[PDB]
Amino acid sequence: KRTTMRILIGLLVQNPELATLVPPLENLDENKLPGLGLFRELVNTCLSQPGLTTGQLLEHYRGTNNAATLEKLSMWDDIADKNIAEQTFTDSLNHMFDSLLELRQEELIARERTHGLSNEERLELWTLNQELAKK
Repeated sequence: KRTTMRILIGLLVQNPELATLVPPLENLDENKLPGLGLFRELVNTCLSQPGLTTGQLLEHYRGTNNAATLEKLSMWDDIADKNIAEQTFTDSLNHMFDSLLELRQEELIARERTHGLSNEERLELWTLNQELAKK
């Protein structure tokens, strides 16, 4: 499989302190990722509950319509770590960002061959291509 909103969420579930390691989502938003809202809510809620834990998370969502999804991520043996969790969080986050920058790149070039994006937007692409040339 791919990253998907599963690694970012399931890692945050198993490690709610990763909520302090996540950015303010400026280049992401809930618009560019149709489902990041679940991750963003979870982080936002973790930041709203200082001292929340892996197990206490389910108790904070006890009996919620979303608890079933959170149960799936909690019982998620597909990771089950805490050291690899942080590394995979950064790598996953990088993958999400990479993909959004890839999408943005294609959006920009799709607006060059017709609309004509600005000289700056056409240059932004060069810089972005250099960032993508070396992960």
